[PDB]
Amino acid sequence: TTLEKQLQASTLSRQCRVDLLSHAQELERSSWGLSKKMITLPDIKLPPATTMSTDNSVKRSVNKERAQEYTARKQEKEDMISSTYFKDCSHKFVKGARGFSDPFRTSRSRTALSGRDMDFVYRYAEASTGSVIERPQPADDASVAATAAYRKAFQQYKGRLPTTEEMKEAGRLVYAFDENGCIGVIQKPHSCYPHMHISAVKKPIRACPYQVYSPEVPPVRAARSEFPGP
Amino acid sequence: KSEYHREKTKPDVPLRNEHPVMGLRTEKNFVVANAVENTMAVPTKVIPAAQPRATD
Amino acid sequence: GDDDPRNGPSSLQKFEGEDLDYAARKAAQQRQQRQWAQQQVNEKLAKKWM
Amino acid sequence: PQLARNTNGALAYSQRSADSVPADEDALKEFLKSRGREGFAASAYWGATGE
Amino acid sequence: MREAICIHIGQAGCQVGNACWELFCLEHGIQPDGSMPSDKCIGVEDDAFNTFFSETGAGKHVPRCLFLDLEPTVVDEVRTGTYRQLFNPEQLVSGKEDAANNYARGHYTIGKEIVDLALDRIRKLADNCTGLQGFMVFHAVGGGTGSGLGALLLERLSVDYGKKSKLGYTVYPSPQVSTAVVEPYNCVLSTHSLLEHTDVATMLDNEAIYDLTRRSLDIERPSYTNVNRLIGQVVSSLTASLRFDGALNVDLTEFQTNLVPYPRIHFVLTSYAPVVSAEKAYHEQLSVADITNSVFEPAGMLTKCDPRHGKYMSCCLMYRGDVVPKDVNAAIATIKTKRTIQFVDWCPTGFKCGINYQPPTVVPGGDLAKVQRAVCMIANSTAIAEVFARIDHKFDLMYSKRAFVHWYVGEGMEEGEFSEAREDLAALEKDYEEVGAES
Amino acid sequence: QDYLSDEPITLYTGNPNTGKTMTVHGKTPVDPMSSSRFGKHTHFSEFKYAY
Amino acid sequence: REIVSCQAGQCGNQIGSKFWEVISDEHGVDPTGTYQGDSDLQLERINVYFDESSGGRYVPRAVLMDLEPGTMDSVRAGPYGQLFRPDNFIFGQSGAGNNWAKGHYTEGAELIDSVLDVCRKEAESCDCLQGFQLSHSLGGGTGSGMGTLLISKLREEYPDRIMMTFSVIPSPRVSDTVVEPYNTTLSVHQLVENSDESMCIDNEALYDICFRTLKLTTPTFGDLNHLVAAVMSGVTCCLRFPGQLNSDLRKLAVNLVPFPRLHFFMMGFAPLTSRGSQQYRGLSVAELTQQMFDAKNMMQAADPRHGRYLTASALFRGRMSTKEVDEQMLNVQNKNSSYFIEWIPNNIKSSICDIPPKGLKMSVTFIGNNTCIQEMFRRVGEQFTGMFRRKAFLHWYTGEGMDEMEFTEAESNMNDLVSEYQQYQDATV
Amino acid sequence: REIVSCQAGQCGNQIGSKFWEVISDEHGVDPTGTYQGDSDLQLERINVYFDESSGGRYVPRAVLMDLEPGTMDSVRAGPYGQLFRPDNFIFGQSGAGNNWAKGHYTEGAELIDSVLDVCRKEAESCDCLQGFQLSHSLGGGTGSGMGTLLISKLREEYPDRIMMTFSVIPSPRVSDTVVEPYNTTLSVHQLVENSDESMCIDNEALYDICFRTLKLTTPTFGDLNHLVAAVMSGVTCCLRFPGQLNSDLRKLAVNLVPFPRLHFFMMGFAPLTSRGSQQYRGLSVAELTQQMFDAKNMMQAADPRHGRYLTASALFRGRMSTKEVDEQMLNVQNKNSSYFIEWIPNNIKSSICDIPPKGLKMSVTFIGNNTCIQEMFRRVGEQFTGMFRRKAFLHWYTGEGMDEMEFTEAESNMNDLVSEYQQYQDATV
Amino acid sequence: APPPTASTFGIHGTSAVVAN
Ligand SMILES: Nc1nc2c(ncn2[C@@H]2O[C@H](COP(=O)(O)OP(=O)(O)OP(=O)(O)O)[C@@H](O)[C@H]2O)c(=O)[nH]1
Ligand SMILES: Nc1nc2c(ncn2[C@@H]2O[C@H](COP(=O)(O)OP(=O)(O)O)[C@@H](O)[C@H]2O)c(=O)[nH]1
Ligand SMILES: Nc1nc2c(ncn2[C@@H]2O[C@H](COP(=O)(O)OP(=O)(O)O)[C@@H](O)[C@H]2O)c(=O)[nH]1
Ligand SMILES: [Mg+2]
Repeated sequence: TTLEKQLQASTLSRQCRVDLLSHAQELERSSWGLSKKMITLPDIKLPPATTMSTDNSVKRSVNKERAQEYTARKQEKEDMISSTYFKDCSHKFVKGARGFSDPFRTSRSRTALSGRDMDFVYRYAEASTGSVIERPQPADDASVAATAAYRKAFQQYKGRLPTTEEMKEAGRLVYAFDENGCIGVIQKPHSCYPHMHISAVKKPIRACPYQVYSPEVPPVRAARSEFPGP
Repeated sequence: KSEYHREKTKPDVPLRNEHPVMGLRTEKNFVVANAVENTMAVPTKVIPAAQPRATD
Repeated sequence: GDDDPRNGPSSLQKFEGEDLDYAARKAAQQRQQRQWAQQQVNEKLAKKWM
Repeated sequence: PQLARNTNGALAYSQRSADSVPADEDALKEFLKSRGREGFAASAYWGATGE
Repeated sequence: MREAICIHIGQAGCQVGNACWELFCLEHGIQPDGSMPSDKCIGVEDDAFNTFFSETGAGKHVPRCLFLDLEPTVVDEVRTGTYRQLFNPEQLVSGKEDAANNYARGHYTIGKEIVDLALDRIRKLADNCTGLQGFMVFHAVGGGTGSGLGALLLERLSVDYGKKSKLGYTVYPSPQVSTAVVEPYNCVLSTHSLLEHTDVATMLDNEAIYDLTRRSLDIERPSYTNVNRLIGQVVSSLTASLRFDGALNVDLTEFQTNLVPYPRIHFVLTSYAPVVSAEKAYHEQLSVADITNSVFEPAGMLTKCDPRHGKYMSCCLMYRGDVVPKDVNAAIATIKTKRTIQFVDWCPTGFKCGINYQPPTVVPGGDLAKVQRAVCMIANSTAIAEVFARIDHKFDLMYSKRAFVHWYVGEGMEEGEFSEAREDLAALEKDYEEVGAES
Repeated sequence: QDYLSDEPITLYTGNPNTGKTMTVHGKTPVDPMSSSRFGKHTHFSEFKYAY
Repeated sequence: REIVSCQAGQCGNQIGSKFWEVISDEHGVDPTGTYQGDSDLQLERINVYFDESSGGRYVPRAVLMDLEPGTMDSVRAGPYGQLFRPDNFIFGQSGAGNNWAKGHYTEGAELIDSVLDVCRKEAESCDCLQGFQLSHSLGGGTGSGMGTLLISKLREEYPDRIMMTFSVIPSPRVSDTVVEPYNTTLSVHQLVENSDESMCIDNEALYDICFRTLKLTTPTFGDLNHLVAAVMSGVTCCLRFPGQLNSDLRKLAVNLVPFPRLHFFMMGFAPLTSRGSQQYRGLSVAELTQQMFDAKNMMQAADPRHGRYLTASALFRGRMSTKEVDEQMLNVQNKNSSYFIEWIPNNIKSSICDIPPKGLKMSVTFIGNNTCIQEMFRRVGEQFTGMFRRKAFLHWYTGEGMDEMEFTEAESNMNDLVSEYQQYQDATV
Repeated sequence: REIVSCQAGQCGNQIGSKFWEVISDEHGVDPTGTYQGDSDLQLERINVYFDESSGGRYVPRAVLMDLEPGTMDSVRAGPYGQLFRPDNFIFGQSGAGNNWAKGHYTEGAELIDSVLDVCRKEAESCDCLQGFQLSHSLGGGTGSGMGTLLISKLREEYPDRIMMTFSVIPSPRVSDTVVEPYNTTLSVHQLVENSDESMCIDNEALYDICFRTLKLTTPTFGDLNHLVAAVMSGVTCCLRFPGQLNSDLRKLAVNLVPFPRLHFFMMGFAPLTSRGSQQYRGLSVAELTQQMFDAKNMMQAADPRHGRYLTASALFRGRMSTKEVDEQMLNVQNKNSSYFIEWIPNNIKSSICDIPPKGLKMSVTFIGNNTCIQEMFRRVGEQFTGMFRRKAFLHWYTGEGMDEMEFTEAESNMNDLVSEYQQYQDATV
Repeated sequence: APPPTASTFGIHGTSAVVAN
């Protein structure tokens, strides 16, 4: 049965019936607004043999009203669709308990090759061309902040200003902010894929302040990849 | 007749003068670099973070 | 001794490679090859004679 | 006869005697087996007996 | 699995295969009728014969082989021979008219009309196969079918099987002994196929085999029977690592990596030791070091080439029997330390070693003396361009007057083909010597 | 003409007279009826013509 | 605290089989899986390496790897091969051909999914996994490529777990493969990035041990695997048994790794003596400390006397006096400060395990982070440069799609490691 | 509290026969209909699937359907054929000819009247039934056509009661016909709004279950059907046996259907152990849950990596504690929450039954509603578009009174279902 | 229209065991 007839025959109150009906219609409206795969149609310039037939097939031939009913029901369906139910809930937390993202994480991305790879390819170009190549001064906010932090740390450790060769290190480090708010680096970065923190208790991690990149699910090959047997 | 094949699919042997790039050793002071690495490294704790309360 | 009960693989003081029958195995190999080579030189003589 | 966790090694050390290597083969078999078993005593309560 | 498909082309390839299969039947216990003893429990059953023989419902162990000859003589005599019920009635293809030592006739006119079902039989063998390690081709580029038809089969196999490994054992014309007079033409014309559609090529000229047989094997009348027996021994030694157990098991694609440094560089030398008779078998000491030294003796190869006239690139040693790693390492060390043998500067190690627990077998009335330990050599070295130099000099003498070219022209081959093959072989020898050139 | 009958005795076959055999890696399960024991018996990893 | 082991390749699998034989002998477990131990110390911490089944069978915490199924079959045929779980045998149809590209990108990748499934399930079976162990050969293709691909995806899932790698680096005069320098160079940087501690093995010094220390007339690979199994079992003696001064893999790592890239250890064992010289040898702490520091006793082909000891560790096993086990370390430091690094005072850590291997009154395993590893890495670097200069065997590796740039990456990383060790060797106070 | 079952098509009839064999074995009913069980728990709720006759014989509540009488003869001549009521064998003279149109409009209609007569008689004969079960294959003619017609008529007649159908969706790699796209689409667009809940079956997954979990030699259709039978028994066990945490079909429907159109479930079983590795693994709640959530353990061939669990349900049978059967669900919900959705928290339903299947001390049946189940629908839709774009094999369906509009509507509904599954496949946090 | 494949007719008198 159709849903309308089903609730007409059921034993709900009128308000409950219209409530269930509205729930179904709003679900179907959301489904309509959702993206699909196009309903494929027969090709143009199709072979004639696909259409024209033989007397045997016309012997085994066993509808207009049925098609008209189909079209009328469809037409009223898109009329109703043409004529928000689902809402999001606030996940925000009060002041003093909020979580903040990492600007270094926002700057870093999978598509862009990392700083270590950047320095490696610069060294590769240097060796291949046989000439010293000048590393361009980076204009990114994360890059300049990391360079300033490296220079400050180098000054604090060794009482002299570092050379350009020594500042070439700032490129090959991943940087992040700590709780105190000062720029630092991660010695043992964690994978973007969900991982495990084994303290005295073993705990899941989706996103921790210890990862180079933003959390992403790992791509895994399908289990039913080959034929089951040899 | 069987078609003549004059193809040269297998690559030509590299010349002895032709060579790749070798070396590429990082010409930087490793002990100082590691010390600066330690100095600017941030602490990391696998301990579960302080999750906020449901009333927060 | 060579039949110590307490020197297993974990103690590592009784190895599998000392090969105490090394001389006996050499002697057996040598006698086997003498039999083979005498037979085959007889076969070669038979081939020439035939 | 599994050896207990709190096996007193001092008792075995008192039992062992110098110049007590048997000549006969099965006697050596058993003596060396006992020597192997002797090594499973714990140091934390090595001489502890509770007396 | 771990099975390779053997293909035999030409009187020479067919006789090579006959010797190889009469060796393999004794190696795995299959009787000439095609039956071997079998177990009752299904759990315990060896499949060391899987590499060469495929089981049948009637208990037969059919070899994974094809024989192909335009002349029906050899294949018909095999059909009338001892192994008639061993070899499949199919996969034993027979022609009606031979190539007559003509590469053009064996590649364009007569080879074309039989290669068509040759691929049918090869692909049937591959379909029966499940773990193909590679194709295992034996022929002689001296004649017509071995060179022209074998070539044609090689490029069809390459085009319909992609990058499947191919091991081609070719009986090159010897420096000074050869059956035919158009044999240099056939060899030079086949060089293209052996270069482009052969992943590893092994040289098996009869000159070195005859000299080795007379010197060490000590036979007055060496024959094709003896030389094919030696070829069977070397083939069995090469394949024994995947056939049976061993400390260091090596597969076809496994040692291809260590043997072939460059795709154009794959024509390799071969040698076997101890290839001795019963006379010296119980008078000279056959240790691992001694057999390795005999292998690396430049008079012991199945190919008459002088390694001192070049420099080694990669040596693959198949040790079998009494061999132990602690002795093969010492043999490698002494080979390295003796300076009569040199390697290219860019290959410091230069050695691949595969140890197998199966001592080599013999045959009834075997010219080889049974030994408990042996070792085979597959060596890629720059001196192999020297036999190419010999054959192209023969080709140049033949082609200066454009003699014996009318047969090839009339069998549908352009004259420029001789030129093309000439600069191809010249490029090959140049590539060899440039590989051997110091940096 | 007992060549193919008897088998060469190696480090790996053991000594038939003495009965002591080297226990090495790389040995497949043995069927004592084939041409030779050193035969790639691959039943465990390759359950042949099944599955 | 559990450690799960994975053995990859022909070398790695046979080493792991011998190691599991050693551990089963330690814990009194016969090949059928039952427990016939003579003491309850073998049963208290049997869960470290073995998982009990419904019937009481103790299945080793082992995962087996290869591309050639013959290694799996031989391991199963081994005397203790019936111990391992049948589904833990993961194998392919075609071997790696000593090709790191096939072992790491094409054949290994298409096979490593089930390997990770088995490793994940067995890791979660543990109550609190102490660490992962790997045994492989850098010279080989499936041992190096697949093992590195293992540790790469195990480090990401378990960042804090101890990666306990045993890599068998090939030796020049012991070599039996020509692409060994390529595989070793491509695997060294992966080991650097994804191993808490990599403890190298070399067949050169293994044969040196067998021929001079043990005076074996014909040592096969079994003796070498036994020598490796010695240290593989001795590094976890404090894990499996009590002691006066306990330790674990993480304590060893923190005491032996001064900087993250310096985690390559050269090892040794004691006591080890020949059959004829064993009745003349009086076992003592002094003899153990004499043999543990001997250059000939080292199973690495890198001379200890050339470099300087960053850190050293003495995993002593057995009932011994603590002030002398500490004194044999302080005395050797005092009289051989030239063999140790000045700016690291007290270079030697000592730990005591209550239970020695049965039949031994006491034994010891030495773990050394000597600065002489750069020499055995530089030898491989020289071989790699020689082969790579003339494009030798690059077509085999580039067939799978791996890159000349990645070859250069591996070379640069290995040179960086070598120069790291050299700079920390010649750095002064 | 009872379920009356129907088998449609050859596949459905064979699966139902195996299921009835399993149920009779569990309840101690031999083929002649008597009872030889050794427990009162087998008789206390034997009325769920069996009706007692005058002589005490327990006739199964089963209705058999196929246009081909050959399978009717086969099932009645089988070992448990005498169990079924003779009048419930409902069959035609000419087969459905692998035609959804023939089985749904021309030949199915002329027999569906008597089919509904039999089902109505059984439903009113028994007291107060939980619902209807059906078993069929969507790639067939009468299993899909007559099965969907039966589902539609039963929704017309008894909407009060639950509806559960086991549909064997074909796979291209198992495809033994050519009209899988047409039949599967014409059946699924019916089951979307007709069947109350429809869990999926794929022979592709059934084959490699017999390999990655069973490693058996000769897998046949009868071998496959036992998996479906065991999962059915685990699904409906709690209605027949007591448990600490009880459940029934309506409870599963409520806990696994968040939206009415999302009722297609992915299903699995555990334990699945091989004969060789039977004693090696130690079965426990951890292993059961790991096998439940293992991708290769599913008996439907859609990859769960590419989707996220809308809901999950674990139906445990046997003797186990409650805190470690809930703690392992918590464990997975934490370890691999990427399988799960955040807007529906705590996605796992759990039930405990005290009676395990024969031969198990612990067992469990897993039913998951995942966003990955649309993979089979996408592949079948791609095949459908390929076939329908060129009007291939459409004359057979159009000559049986069906029009192109039915195929168009089926494609539209399939696309809508795929899209509404793909809504939540994104791994949002 | 190509010639028949694997034909045994028309090969008589020619050096072919099969025809195309
Ligand atoms: N090693 C070895 N060489 C052979 C053998 N038989 C022939 N040869 C050599 O290999 C060359 C091949 O020539 P053929 O024997 O005519 O082979 P073919 O060209 O295929 O035969 P045709 O097609 O009739 O010309 C000959 O010139 C011989 O010198 C053999 O049995 N063993
Ligand atoms: N110590 C030891 N070394 C071995 C063993 N097996 C092989 N090797 C070494 O490993 C190297 C070759 O490794 P390979 O077998 O190719 O590794 P795989 O490709 O991963 O299986 C050789 O140089 C041997 O010295 C063994 O059982 N023990
Ligand atoms: N699991 C299982 N699948 C089956 C069985 N019989 C047939 N099938 C599958 O069902 C498909 C054919 O369906 P079919 O029996 O013709 O459906 P019907 O026409 O309605 O009876 C095939 O692709 C088979 O894979 C069986 O006994 N068990
Ligand atoms: Mg001929």
